[PDB]
Amino acid sequence: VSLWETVQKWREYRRQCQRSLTEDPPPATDLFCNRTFDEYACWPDGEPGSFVNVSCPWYLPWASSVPQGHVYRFCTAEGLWLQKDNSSLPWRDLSECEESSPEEQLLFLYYIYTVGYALSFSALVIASAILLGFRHLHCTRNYIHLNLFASFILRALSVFIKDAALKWMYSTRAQQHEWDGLLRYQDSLSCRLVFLLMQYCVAANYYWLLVEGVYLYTLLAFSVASEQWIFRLYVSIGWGVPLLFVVPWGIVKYLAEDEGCWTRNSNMNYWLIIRLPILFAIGVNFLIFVRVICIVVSKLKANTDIQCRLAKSTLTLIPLLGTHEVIFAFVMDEHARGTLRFIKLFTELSFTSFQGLMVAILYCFVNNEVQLEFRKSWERWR
Ligand SMILES: CCn1cncc1Cn1c(CN2CCC(c3cccc(OCc4ccc(F)cc4F)n3)CC2)nc2ccc(C(=O)O)cc21
Repeated sequence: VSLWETVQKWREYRRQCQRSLTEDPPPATDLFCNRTFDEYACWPDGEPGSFVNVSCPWYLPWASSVPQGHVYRFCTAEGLWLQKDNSSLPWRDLSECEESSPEEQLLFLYYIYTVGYALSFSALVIASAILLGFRHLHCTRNYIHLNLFASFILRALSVFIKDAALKWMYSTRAQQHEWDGLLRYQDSLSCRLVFLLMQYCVAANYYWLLVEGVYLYTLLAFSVASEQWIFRLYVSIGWGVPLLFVVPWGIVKYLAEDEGCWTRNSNMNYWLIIRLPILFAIGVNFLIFVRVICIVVSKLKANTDIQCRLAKSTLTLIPLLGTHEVIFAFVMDEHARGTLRFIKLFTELSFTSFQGLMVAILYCFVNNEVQLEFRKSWERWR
């Protein structure tokens, strides 16, 4: 319950009052004013000499708390409606149907996670720059990791492009009804493609964690890897599978639902075609995590010194897979959208923004080999 539903209800109110002012009863003679709409009340015909203590529109966030809204207008029998004393603009009133920290939460945490994505995009690109050819010791595990990084890269890129092109950060307190372009931006020109893009990227970012888990498995249990054929399969299912079930989602929406950036509702629950396989991939990665922790804790049974050392391993493994995401998927989900959806999803996206940093710093900056690169190349420079 916030300004978002207010914009929506206002759009429906305009939708209705427009057809009303269209097909309202016509009068006989000109001694009665015209019918207009001033972004604040669909002003129909009225007799001069008097105001009309009509209810100020119901779309107001406080209207639900006031049946006694009353906005007036004095159609001058000698002409138009009223203008203020000595002014030239048309006169109105709000005397009675006017109105902590309601939603500042939203903007604060928006900044809180954009800082995090910024850090992650800074770190992962350097991690990748290391592993391109400069280390020049790049096995197939290195190749899979180097290609995993691109997932986080594109995810952060998409989030940034989305927040930018929406330009929503600074209109959050648009008190005055200048909502024309806002709805005019929710037309099928951009919101469509940009949102589909952010969806495809955030899906590929889970499938790549999945294929990474699969490769960690088929190297450890199946014991075989025929040729480069296995990698030709893996990178193929990397950026190919997520594209398989989002373009159908487009086939659904573009011809199925008219104006309105769909924002996950058509009052028929159409939002499964994308999110179901995401939960699928999360489940797969989670099971793989369990099996790998079992394998490791077995192989460690050699030689009270177990757990204390097991932690330094399982903490390294969490960001590698997506084992963090399962908790959010277990707490944030809800069968309905709304402001609660945005708030919860953004808290998720805040605590999630950081695990771009963690992977980069744990799998290219702290192992023995990465440090050994510098430890040996300083010994050639100076
Ligand atoms: C990009 C799709 N999208 C496009 N239009 C909305 C969304 C919803 N949406 C957004 C962007 N949202 C923008 C409104 C913001 C907001 C909150 C409450 C009041 C308010 O008032 C100010 C407000 C009023 C009008 C306006 F034109 C913008 C305005 F900002 N603005 C909140 C963020 N990011 C998303 C990520 C994931 C999902 C998903 O469904 O998975 C949905 C997401």
